Amino acid sequence: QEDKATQTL
Amino acid sequence: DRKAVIKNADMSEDMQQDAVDCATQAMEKYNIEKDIAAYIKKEFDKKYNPTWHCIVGRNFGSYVTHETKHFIYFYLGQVAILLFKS
Repeated sequence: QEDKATQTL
Repeated sequence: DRKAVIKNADMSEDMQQDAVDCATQAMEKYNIEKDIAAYIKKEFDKKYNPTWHCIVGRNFGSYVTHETKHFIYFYLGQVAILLFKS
């Protein structure tokens, strides 16, 4: 299992 | 109408395209983010086995832990869609 970050602009 | 842009993916091509088609169908039916998200989540549970989670919106950040090969973050127009399995 991996960790991911997302962010709208 | 809506421009599809994959920002970040750990997911096969076929599944990626399916996520986009699925979100496109959701948006033709529903306007409320939560309802769009529910449709995608339920379809992905059904086709690719539980347990999927879906976030849809114009303004959010996230930090999530996914199963390998089960993650996509993409835009349909100005709406961002996060779909992953954990």
